[PDB]
Amino acid sequence: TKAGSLTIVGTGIESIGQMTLQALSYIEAAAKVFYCVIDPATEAFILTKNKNCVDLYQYYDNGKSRLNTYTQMSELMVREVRKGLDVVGVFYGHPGVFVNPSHRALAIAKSEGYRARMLPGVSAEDCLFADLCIDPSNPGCLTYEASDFLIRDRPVSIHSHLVLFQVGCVGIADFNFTGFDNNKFGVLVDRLEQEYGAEHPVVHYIAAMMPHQDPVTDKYTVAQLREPEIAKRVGGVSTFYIPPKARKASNLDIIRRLELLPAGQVPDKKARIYPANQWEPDVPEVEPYRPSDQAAIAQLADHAPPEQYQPLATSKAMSDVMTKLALDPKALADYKADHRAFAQSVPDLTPQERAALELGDSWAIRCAMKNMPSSLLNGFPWVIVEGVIGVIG
Amino acid sequence: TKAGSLTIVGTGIESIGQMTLQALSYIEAAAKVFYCVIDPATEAFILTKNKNCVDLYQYYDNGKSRLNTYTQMSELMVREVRKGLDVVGVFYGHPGVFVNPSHRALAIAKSEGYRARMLPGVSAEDCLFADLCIDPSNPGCLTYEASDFLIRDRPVSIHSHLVLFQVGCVGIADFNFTGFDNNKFGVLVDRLEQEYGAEHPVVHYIAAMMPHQDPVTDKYTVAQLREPEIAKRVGGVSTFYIPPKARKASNLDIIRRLELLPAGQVPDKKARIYPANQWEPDVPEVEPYRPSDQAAIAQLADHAPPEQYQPLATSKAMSDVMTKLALDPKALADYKADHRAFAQSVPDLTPQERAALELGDSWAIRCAMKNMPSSLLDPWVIVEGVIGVIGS
Ligand SMILES: Nc1ncnc2c1ncn2[C@@H]1O[C@H](CSCC[C@H](N)C(=O)O)[C@@H](O)[C@H]1O
Ligand SMILES: Nc1ncnc2c1ncn2[C@@H]1O[C@H](CSCC[C@H](N)C(=O)O)[C@@H](O)[C@H]1O
Repeated sequence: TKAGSLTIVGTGIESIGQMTLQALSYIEAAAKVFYCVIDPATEAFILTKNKNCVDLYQYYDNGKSRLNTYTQMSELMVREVRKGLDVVGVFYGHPGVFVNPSHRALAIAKSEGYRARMLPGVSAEDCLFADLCIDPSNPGCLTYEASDFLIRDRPVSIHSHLVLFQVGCVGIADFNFTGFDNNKFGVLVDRLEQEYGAEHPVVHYIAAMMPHQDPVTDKYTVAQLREPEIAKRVGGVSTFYIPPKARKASNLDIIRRLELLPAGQVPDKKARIYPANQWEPDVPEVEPYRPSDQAAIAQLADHAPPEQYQPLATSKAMSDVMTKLALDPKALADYKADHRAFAQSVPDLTPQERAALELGDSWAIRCAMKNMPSSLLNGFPWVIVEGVIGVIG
Repeated sequence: TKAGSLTIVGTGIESIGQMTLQALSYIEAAAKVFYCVIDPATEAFILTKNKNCVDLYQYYDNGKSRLNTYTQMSELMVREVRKGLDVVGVFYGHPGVFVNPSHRALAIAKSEGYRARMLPGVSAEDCLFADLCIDPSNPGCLTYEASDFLIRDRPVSIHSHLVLFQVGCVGIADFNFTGFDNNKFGVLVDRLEQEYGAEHPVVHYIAAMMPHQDPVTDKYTVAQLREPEIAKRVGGVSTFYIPPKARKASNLDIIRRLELLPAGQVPDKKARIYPANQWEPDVPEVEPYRPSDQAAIAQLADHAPPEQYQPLATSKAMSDVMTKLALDPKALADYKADHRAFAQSVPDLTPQERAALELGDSWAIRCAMKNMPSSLLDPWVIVEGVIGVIGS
């Protein structure tokens, strides 16, 4: 009902390319854009997309409490919302991951009755999984802010992934344009030594911020983080990844209750699905082509789509409108305001395509765009299986 | 050196719009595209961008081990890599987050000496943070596969976020086109009851997969997950978010070693930065405009950029080439092959812009594109988070 909206979007980490299509489309549609980005190529890119941009980075200052900066950044965005403008806030990475002012501005906007939405983006942790070739699923992931990790004595699991953000500003509440003397870094290393031992690997991770750069994926021992030459390499964009030290055994009660029953058949806790985490100390070599793998590959020769497989069967007109709804926020708002009026003005839709848009139901749109076989009559693509379940079945 | 490459990219969760610009650019540049997506609008979008696409979803079947499907998906991609083609694999969300065949195909390609890269994408957990309006930083985040959670008895922290994926197929190794009777769901609820109590909230989260849909953000008690009508709502795209039950106290030793020293000034462990996590039980209302907030806002009237602030000062030619390097993988490969030849063929660059590209160094490119004031010269600095005890 109320005039004025706040949409907060991300740029991702790597310059320009890690922005989502929808983030770009909201930046272009905005009446005003407020941005806080790392790299000048992303900044320049944003300014080519909207004529009314404000750099939020100017509200940092030497010795200025970051909390005061964040209150100011939030208020600049919400002031424009209250004047009835469609406002877009733009932050580095995912705009909600280790970001104070986005959450603050969205909560204020929401509480005063304005439309308020955060669109997800690619985080430094998303980059970490991709560059270190690890899956948070295998074997679970603990993610902490490094100072919070220490002050609140957050628990570590030696059996799961550990990721630490803001390791380059331990205990630091303020800002400095030339970066920080991270003098309390030794307090973090002491905790890592207690939890994992002095010989356990820590990966210094820096995602490439420009398209031509390589990531930093430097493995050090906990002990090596005490060498002054190495400690000095940790900066404001540094993240730590600590791999598991050991593998956790199966709970026989759960094995029974999940009927993975022939107990002898459950893989040894040391048995891995290819590939193994290469960062783990004493990483055993895992066979990519076991007899089960070779037999599955042998079946490819005679493979045909199962009877229940639903081939795409759509039209340019339907693909075009579904693309427009994703990439044109004004078209989306019009559609959400009046499904029927919008659907009836789309040129070249089949009667089924028109009907499907009029309803808006997932099922109607899926039947309109996929041939549903008689054999078949939500989505079900699971692309991971836990090893003990997989190897048994 | 070797002909043939594997790039694995994501589509994000919400149809089309949550694909990154670089994922799209690799899908367009590929010799062959293998995709596994949820929604037909994303599938149709991909097929308009490349003429040589294969749907990997056809390798699932009723009663067929998902592990066998994943071996087949991986091998289809690596076979094309081995024949010297630039292959792009496309998976929904982040292609490395709860995805077996991406990691497998990349490891095989890498081990046989081919170029192999995963590009990050927007995960269901990225969507969860955005839609539930929570920050994994406040107060830390534990992320598990629901079956792994149970079988390996993974630890919970009652003080931090808990996220559980694949809650709709507990203990299930196979596939069914019509979905599953999630009959072992009650085993997960038993564990959540032990760890948090029967009254503690669990958020049933489903990200909107189409641009017009609303997310499902339904809060239930652990006990309510036992009602058959509610348990039945949990499906293949369901994720659980379990909020913290309590707030963790500060370690006085670390307070001393980090010189947050005037101990009386450290906020009560109950004190929160606005806003509070709305999903927490007994969430105390937090004042958005404290006297400190009002004083910071009062300072906006007389605000000027600090002297050390670096205004953007670039050219169309330089912004164009930096955009081309991000959005044109063939232009990027050419640049990476020969900085100098590439830099010297870019039209309309200033001598500084040309020199900066020739070197490739971050600093050279930053000076070329930003006015660095004398005050600054006498590292990338962008910290958008501060925890409560430090900040106050
Ligand atoms: N290029 C990079 N490589 C690795 N970690 C990075 C990074 N840039 C930022 N980070 C991490 O993020 C912290 C800043 S908090 C801002 C995070 C951003 N919203 C995101 O989605 O990731 C840094 O201290 C570091 O831990
Ligand atoms: N629309 C959606 N909303 C919430 N969770 C979802 C989802 N789609 C998938 N998921 C989660 O992802 C699991 C499949 S595993 C694949 C995850 C995907 N690679 C990603 O990046 O998120 C599901 O069981 C569920 O836990």
